[PDB]
Amino acid sequence: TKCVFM
Amino acid sequence: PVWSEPLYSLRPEHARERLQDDSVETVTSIEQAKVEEKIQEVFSSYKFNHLVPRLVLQREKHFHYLKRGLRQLTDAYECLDASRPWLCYWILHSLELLDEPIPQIVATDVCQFLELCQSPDGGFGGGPGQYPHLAPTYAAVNALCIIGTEEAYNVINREKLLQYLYSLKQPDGSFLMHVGGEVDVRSAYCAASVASLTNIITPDLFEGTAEWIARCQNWEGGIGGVPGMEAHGGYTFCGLAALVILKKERSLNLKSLLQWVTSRQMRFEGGFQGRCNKLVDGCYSFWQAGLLPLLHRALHAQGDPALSMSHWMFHQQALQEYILMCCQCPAGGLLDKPGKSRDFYHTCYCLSGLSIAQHFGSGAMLHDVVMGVPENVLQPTHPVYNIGPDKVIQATTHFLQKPVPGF
Amino acid sequence: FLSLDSPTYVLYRDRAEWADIDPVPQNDGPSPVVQIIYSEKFRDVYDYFRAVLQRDERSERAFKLTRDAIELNAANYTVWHFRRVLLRSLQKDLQEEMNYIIAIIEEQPKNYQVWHHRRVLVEWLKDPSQELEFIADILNQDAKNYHAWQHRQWVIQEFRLWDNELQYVDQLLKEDVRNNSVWNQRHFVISNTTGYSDRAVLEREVQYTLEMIKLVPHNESAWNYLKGILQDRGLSRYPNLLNQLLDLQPSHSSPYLIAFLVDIYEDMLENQCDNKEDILNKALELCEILAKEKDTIRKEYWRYIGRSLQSKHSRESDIPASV
Ligand SMILES: CC(C)=CCC/C(C)=C/CC/C(C)=C/CONC(=O)CP(=O)(O)O
Ligand SMILES: [Zn+2]
Repeated sequence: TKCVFM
Repeated sequence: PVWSEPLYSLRPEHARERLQDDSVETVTSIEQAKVEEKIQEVFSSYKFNHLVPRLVLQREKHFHYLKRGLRQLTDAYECLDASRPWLCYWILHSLELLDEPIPQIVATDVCQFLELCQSPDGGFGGGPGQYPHLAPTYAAVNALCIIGTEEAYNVINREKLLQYLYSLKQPDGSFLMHVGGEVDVRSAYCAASVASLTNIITPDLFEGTAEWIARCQNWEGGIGGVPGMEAHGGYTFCGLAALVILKKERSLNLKSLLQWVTSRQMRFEGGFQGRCNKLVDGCYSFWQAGLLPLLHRALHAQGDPALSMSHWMFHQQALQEYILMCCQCPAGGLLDKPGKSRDFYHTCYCLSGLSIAQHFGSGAMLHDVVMGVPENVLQPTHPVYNIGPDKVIQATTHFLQKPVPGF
Repeated sequence: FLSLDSPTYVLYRDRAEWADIDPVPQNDGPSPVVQIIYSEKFRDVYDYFRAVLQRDERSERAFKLTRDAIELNAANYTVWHFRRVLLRSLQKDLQEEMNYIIAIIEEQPKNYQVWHHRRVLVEWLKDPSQELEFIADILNQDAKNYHAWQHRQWVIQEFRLWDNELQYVDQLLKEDVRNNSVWNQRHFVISNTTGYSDRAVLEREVQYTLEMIKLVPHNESAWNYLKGILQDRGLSRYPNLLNQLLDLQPSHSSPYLIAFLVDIYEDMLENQCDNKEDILNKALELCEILAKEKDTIRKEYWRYIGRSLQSKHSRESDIPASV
């Protein structure tokens, strides 16, 4: 999983 | 004493910090419980293995991971094909934190690459040929400032950059993220950051921006993406940092903000969650904990006399324990939590957070807390820009020689 | 036509109908940094996307190509922009496009571009008829999806669709009373409809929250909501609150209840209450219990609160240095 920031 | 455990997370009393679900199970409690069980295993590992705990920041491993990534990435990074300046920033900053020098071959190549990402109309895109966007623009500027050479600084086309910011500015004080794009608090921060560093802030550029940001603070005390939304650490950091740049922190209810952020630190895990009732995550070691240095400076500027002179208003020790014991990948790189795969974003933020937790600085007063081996100490980071304080000073000073575009 | 995942999918460089166009390789420079070793499929689609974007070819084939570019990297905002240019120039059916965006969001719901695109479509069509139900479906899979909740607030506000939201909030709170996104939505609905000044509404809300606190005393959301809706007017403005919280101390204690008591004391002290001193000491006593026993993770905060209260409410606080 990844953290979205844009 | 001999029976005394120096690590906060391993003390017997610590087990009392486990979740109490009141025998009412919901998706939230079940998820929280799963994380706590996994974290408990990590904590108890030394004990069940009959070894003395030694908290070591795997520098050599992190350096290898970063050094290579700065040059080439696997297709695992295809999802970040529109965020390459971020990859430059996360990597360069992690290296700076680890006190690794940036070879001039590297620095020049990063500069040329960022020039290619720069739009003819101002701002930087996610890669060559992509339309400009405030997030990649913020990252590009930060990366060039970390390099901090005359070449790096000269890459930024200031007149166009200013024109770009104006083209995104809204009547209500907010900014679009890019032409035809969305609006949220990240844009206010991205714009304030790049505009302050490059000295392009005109009298009216941020008209209404502070007020718009203040409307994002909600009943929780924190700040949401847009007015009405749930408070979140990512957006709260953006909101407060932007206000700090604009010297308008006072527009917020700082007391409710401070109460909200301090409550985001997980009693058991020691790290921070992004919003109430969600899970702990290593990147919030920066977004959330980074608010404390900002709050300290703001409250102190109001002459708050009760402010500590040696610590931030969070458990610095527990955060460091969480990061060092739970967020390091053996192969290099850092992560969200045990079970998650490493990535450059979490590598940048877990380290930025570790640095903040290790260094307290209120003007003349200075006090460090370095958990584990002393080699674990990182270089300090500026709580507003998340780049070295020296790079910030260096950049602003250089850009103050130039006049604000237009005059 | 040809899905990015069909077993018979073919690279664009091997497609006859694309023979006239020369792909445009990515310009990374002489010696690249953060260079991504893209797969064949990825690089092929993007080389062709670069070609059409550069020529500004506003065609049907270019349109179909953006769908593939998007599936390969839905975060590519440049592709989304070009797709919207094509939707207008080619006069494409926007409901067909709505069907497409709902499918994409279903598969990648934590992306900024997909939600912004859906919003533009709704704005263009001036039709919110499918929104609340669509969002409800996404929220049924992740009840805390931030973009989903944000889009939901936008739709509700812009189209004045307030009528059934509190009912929706009640339903989700029943499923997971610990869902902070739902408590935030609850506040959003109420503040934009009846407001909290209406004494009947405020009363109802507090009864409800205290009731939830009794069922799950450790759920921090209910505690934050209660403080959230009362703190602006002043916690001391509600004298019965204190007495009633104390009544939960036995079988419903939590560091949350203790913290609330300190907040009530803090405000009482701020509004010159009776027994100034008795109150201050009660507060400092709790701040210490919290910092040293019941909420040590926040020891630095609690020490600071204790120090602030001391700094401005001790009997000595208004006394000149000479006395
Ligand atoms: C300058 C920039 C670009 C700062 C970004 C700050 C962040 C990280 C903002 C968060 C944006 C966001 C999508 C929040 C909600 O979605 N995130 C999650 O669901 C993760 P969690 O469960 O931890 O909230
Ligand atoms: Zn994260």
